Amino acid sequence: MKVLLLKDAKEDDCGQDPYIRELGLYGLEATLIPVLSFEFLSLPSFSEKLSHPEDYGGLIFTSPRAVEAAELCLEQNNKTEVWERSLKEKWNAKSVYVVGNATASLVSKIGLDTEGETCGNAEKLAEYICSRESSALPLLFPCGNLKREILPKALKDKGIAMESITVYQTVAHPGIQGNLNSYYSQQGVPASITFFSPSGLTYSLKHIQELSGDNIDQIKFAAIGPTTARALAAQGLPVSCTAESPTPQALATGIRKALQ
Repeated sequence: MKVLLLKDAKEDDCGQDPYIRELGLYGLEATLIPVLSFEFLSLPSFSEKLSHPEDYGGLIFTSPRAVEAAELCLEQNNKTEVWERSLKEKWNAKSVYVVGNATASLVSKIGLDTEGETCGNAEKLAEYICSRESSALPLLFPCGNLKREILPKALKDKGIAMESITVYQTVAHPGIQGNLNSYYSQQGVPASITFFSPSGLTYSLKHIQELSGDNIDQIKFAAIGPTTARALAAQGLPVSCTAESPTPQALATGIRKALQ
């Protein structure tokens, strides 16, 4: 029995995506089609702000995408020398805040000082920043699309100066239609499709409908968690399985029972 995972991205745990590998333990042939992609934005502007630390009180990074954008805007605008020559240490004398273990690793990688997050998430960082005095110069926050960011309003509500710059945006993976086309043409309608977020559902459901035609009723739809399940229900799809926890093991258990 073939199963399809529509997940944000293919992960790599010692050579394989752990969700696909786990299903494989049980004779379940799983395929992953990614539903999220990203694009970088405003890197020249970001390079200019980076080259003027005297105008800022510090930096906030909450995503590896933003640190990647930093690396990228330095290379592209000829500021690599200067970063290593007169920027890195200038910015390191200021305050550098990080959320995310992956973010923190990259922050270490470009020189800034580091010692990881010490914030588990945006809301806890916001509390930490607001419990202390702040600089009269704004904190620079290279970020994602403003609609998903909560830091800008959390800090401003407590009087903290900040300047946000969107340097990456999350988008529907532009291969979804083609990848689903190829899968169904080669493999046929899958026994099960698992969604990993409401977004993924939004970006892929119409194509799944068109490809599945009237066989959609035979597909066992699975959700990695209740929020995703609720999004499934909202589109009126029956939820055959909701993983008890969002892990490869709990998904495989679910899919296996649903397919018995």
